Amino acid sequence: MAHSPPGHHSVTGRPSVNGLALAEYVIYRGEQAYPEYLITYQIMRPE
Amino acid sequence: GTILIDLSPDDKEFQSVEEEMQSTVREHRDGGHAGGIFNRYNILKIQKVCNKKLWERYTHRRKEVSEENHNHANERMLFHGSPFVNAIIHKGFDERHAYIGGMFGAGIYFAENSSKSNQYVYGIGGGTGCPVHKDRSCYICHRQLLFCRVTLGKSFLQFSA
Ligand SMILES: O=c1cc(-c2ccc(-c3nnn[nH]3)cc2)oc2ccccc12
Ligand SMILES: [Zn+2]
Repeated sequence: MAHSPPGHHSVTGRPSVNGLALAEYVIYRGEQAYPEYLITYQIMRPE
Repeated sequence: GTILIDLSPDDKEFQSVEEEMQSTVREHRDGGHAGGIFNRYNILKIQKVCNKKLWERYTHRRKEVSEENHNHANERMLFHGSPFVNAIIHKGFDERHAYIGGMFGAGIYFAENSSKSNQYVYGIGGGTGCPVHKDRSCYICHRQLLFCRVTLGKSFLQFSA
């Protein structure tokens, strides 16, 4: 795993082209996330 | 150490998680290549993930981050899609779950858009799709995502395409 940029705990990827996209985020230590819900699903064929 | 507790569809907690999942679907620039073609999901099950050791590890680190950032953990709830979802719920996130080739470096990646994480359930780029039909847009096979509590602390803002 890489290191966080110095003085930061994560990176935020702010989309600057696709106006409909929300943010993506990167952490560099496993201890900074807890997997709280497991969701089981299918994608649905559009009609 | 991990136990999984099923939520009832009647429970407000099931409903709030479902709503976050459905309401954050978007269209993707690959036309559905990685994650398939869809506007919404059929949610089959939502389970709460309970592991005391992994929780205490998370809250320990959260307090350290908070103390380094004016008592602000900057905690978010975000999606993670991965072929390693079973390992993650039993042993926690670590370096094995990093996206070595990700655009912001080798770290663990999370999305606000559920449909973004959906693109990684069968691997990077959607891999070869579902194990049974080798279809990235399979409408039959059961998929799994995680909805995770993530401490961001002071986050480096990267503007990007
Ligand atoms: O949910 C995500 C999972 C992952 C991800 C990436 C690589 C892997 C991986 N590494 N090797 N196989 N799969 C697993 C999950 O990447 C993302 C990138 C952007 C936004 C969200 C995600
Ligand atoms: Zn399938």
